[PDB]
Amino acid sequence: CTMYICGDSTECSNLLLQYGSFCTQLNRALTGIAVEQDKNTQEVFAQVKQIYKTPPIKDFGGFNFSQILPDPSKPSKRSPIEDLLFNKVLICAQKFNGLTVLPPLLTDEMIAQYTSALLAGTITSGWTFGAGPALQIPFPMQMAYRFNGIGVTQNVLYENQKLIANQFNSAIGKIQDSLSSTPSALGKLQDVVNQNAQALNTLVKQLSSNFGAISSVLNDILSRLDPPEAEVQIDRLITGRLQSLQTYVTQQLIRAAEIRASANLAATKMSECVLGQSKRVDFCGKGYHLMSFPQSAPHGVVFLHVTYVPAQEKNFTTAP
Amino acid sequence: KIQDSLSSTPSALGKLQDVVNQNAQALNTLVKQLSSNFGAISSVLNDILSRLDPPEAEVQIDRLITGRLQSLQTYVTQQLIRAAEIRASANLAATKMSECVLGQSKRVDFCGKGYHLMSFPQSAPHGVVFLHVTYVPAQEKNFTTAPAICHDGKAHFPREGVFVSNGTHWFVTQRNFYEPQIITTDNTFVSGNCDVVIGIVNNTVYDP
Amino acid sequence: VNFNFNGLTGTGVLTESNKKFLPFQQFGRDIADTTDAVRDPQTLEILDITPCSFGGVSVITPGTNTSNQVAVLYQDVNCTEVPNVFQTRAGCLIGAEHVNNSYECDIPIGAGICASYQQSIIAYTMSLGAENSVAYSNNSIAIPTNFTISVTTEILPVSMTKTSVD
Ligand SMILES: *[C@@H]1O[C@H](CO)[C@@H](O[C@@H]2O[C@H](CO)[C@@H](O)[C@H](O)[C@H]2NC(C)=O)[C@H](O)[C@H]1NC(C)=O
Ligand SMILES: *[C@@H]1O[C@H](CO)[C@@H](O)[C@H](O)[C@H]1NC(C)=O
Ligand SMILES: *[C@@H]1O[C@H](CO)[C@@H](O)[C@H](O)[C@H]1NC(C)=O
Ligand SMILES: *[C@@H]1O[C@H](CO)[C@@H](O)[C@H](O)[C@H]1NC(C)=O
Ligand SMILES: *[C@@H]1O[C@H](CO)[C@@H](O)[C@H](O)[C@H]1NC(C)=O
Ligand SMILES: *[C@@H]1O[C@H](CO)[C@@H](O)[C@H](O)[C@H]1NC(C)=O
Ligand SMILES: *[C@@H]1O[C@H](CO)[C@@H](O)[C@H](O)[C@H]1NC(C)=O
Repeated sequence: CTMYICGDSTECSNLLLQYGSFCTQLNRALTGIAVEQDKNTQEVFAQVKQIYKTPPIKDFGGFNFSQILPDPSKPSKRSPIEDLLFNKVLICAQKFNGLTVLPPLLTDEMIAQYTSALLAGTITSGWTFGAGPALQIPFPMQMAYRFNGIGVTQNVLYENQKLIANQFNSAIGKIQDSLSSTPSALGKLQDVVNQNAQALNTLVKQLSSNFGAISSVLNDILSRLDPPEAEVQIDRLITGRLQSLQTYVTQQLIRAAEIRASANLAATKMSECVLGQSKRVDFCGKGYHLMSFPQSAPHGVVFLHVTYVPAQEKNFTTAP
Repeated sequence: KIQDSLSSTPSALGKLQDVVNQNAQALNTLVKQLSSNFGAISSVLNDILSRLDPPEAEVQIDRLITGRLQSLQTYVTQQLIRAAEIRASANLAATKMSECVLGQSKRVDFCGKGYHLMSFPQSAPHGVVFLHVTYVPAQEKNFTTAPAICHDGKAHFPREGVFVSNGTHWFVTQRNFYEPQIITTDNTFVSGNCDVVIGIVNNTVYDP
Repeated sequence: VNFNFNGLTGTGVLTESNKKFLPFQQFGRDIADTTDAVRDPQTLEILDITPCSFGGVSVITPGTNTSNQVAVLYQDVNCTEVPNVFQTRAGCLIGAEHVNNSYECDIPIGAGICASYQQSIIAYTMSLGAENSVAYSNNSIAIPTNFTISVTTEILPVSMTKTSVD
């Protein structure tokens, strides 16, 4: 704030000091927000202590995971869909008033490594990697456990393993095409990016407001007036800029609280949908839960939920 | 181990200590704001009223009112947001109490890391501590597996477990604990034949 | 420098501009509606005006219970304008020795860099955990022999002191 309210002015800074700590409890709140965001990130992604890897020979049932598992040829070891998601989804001017942006602690490459480890774990170990040492299990047998979990006997899977693999493959292709086609699919992340861009653009634009002063430019006020008049005009500017900064911080605290709630939902879904198999209806997608796959996204997470859905109808008479 | 870990590591209760510290800082900051002038000639209300007559005193007091009221509004807003986060935490703690203590949960990593057996509540200053008892697999041992057994040309599938590759001796065992049992018609079921399933090992089955 | 261009005052660094000013335009403004360009009043040259390099200072330190040695992070400021110098994404980190060996994050720096006291203060790229290649095949299952029971402690805040401000 000492730059946002009294930028490059010792006299203004000395006048601001007459308002005590309002300037330091706002910066403390924003520091807490940055720390909170890093905490949200590791609660969502750092749930596996080991980075698991797939074998060189990706024989995983005739089920094609090449789309969600990392591709080595592309630099960033992201999946094709993840690369698609990242491709689909002032700082000097802001900085000059002291409102800088800090880098995330975890870069996209480490987020990709966490999603790669979690997906590789799910594929090669089912839910066992999430409750202790990872057991290996064949993917078809893992599918058998998930079918038993949803109340379907193992024989439906083994007798129809080829159709299940083919249906899975097309569903994956459908996800790739749906995300590639529909721009609005990632609206949930784009609205957050837009809200923060608008919050910063509004806060910065408030510096062009007079707030009752003869001029919005601090250098012009100090260049035109002497202390007996400059103190009143600067005090007027201090009141307006401090109120605008307090409004900004309050808006960031409420938006952060909603983001915190979303992060708790995302972490709960990660643990219950990815690191296990849920029996909670409509929590992890629409249908009977089989498995889920995490995917990295800009400032967020994308879940691919695999569900069992009844199709054709046939009537029968019953009896108790 | 829990007793020793809590006795040894001071930072273990950081989640409650940070809340206590945040409230102590919020109150200390709010109280310290009373030493601020807010543009008045003096921060002391008794000194303002003792040195200035009511016509001017009104302007200096109005200046003090604006600063102190803005600081109090900031404090209350901070308490409402912090309280909202505490409310969310209380809902999580109550949900964990009901689902982890008053029952047995099948939700992975909700009530501790592992397979939930039971949980125990413990009282703590302005909070709750849960002792979650979990089952965790330890030693590793490798086995070869197979999706089905072909006995008389029919495909036999297990009702509960996974087949173990002794070498000479396919057995069925519960999924989370090695306990091999003889393959019988009492622990398998028959559906379809061995001609469609990928990987059947055609081992021999017994009819006790 | 501190400049005064025909009444326009501020502090900053003057560089050559590539903006195509029209013959009548004397200065420019950014999206923020603050001055960011000026036409010199004596030679009709176009200059871009930016402020002088600045940034926050963060002190990276183990606690005073262990050591009084510290490292200082100048956030998003290049090593050259700052006056064991280590350049990273967050900026120039001076006083921490960079080592390739990865460890658990102790003091986070940002963009994958963490710091710890190991004695001296070191800076490193963080480890994400030990690697474990799973022995996957189409016909292999692992099953626990002796099993263990673990007790995990979970601590949650429930309430805060009930203040009342008349
Ligand atoms: C499983 O592990 C436990 C150790 O965690 C073993 O228990 C030990 O058994 C020996 C005698 O065989 C005792 O002298 C030790 O005091 C025991 N230690 C503990 C902590 O229980 C146990 O023998 C192992 N069992 C199997 C099935 O291998
Ligand atoms: C998986 O999909 C990719 C798409 O390019 C294809 O090239 C590949 O042959 C498919 N099969 C497997 C199992 O890799
Ligand atoms: C499995 O059993 C069938 C029926 O007896 C037989 O035709 C087939 O050759 C067997 N395969 C083996 C020996 O694995
Ligand atoms: C297999 O079964 C035989 C039959 O006695 C038993 O002796 C042996 O321990 C079992 N395990 C292996 C590896 O063969
Ligand atoms: C005076 O200003 C004019 C432009 O108005 C410029 O062409 C000339 O060179 C300047 N002369 C001096 C004394 O610098
Ligand atoms: C810092 O300055 C040096 C020397 O000009 C340059 O080589 C380096 O790329 C700069 N780094 C950044 C972060 O701009
Ligand atoms: C770290 O790796 C780089 C690149 O190989 C090398 O230049 C540098 O000397 C290494 N430093 C250490 C601490 O070994």
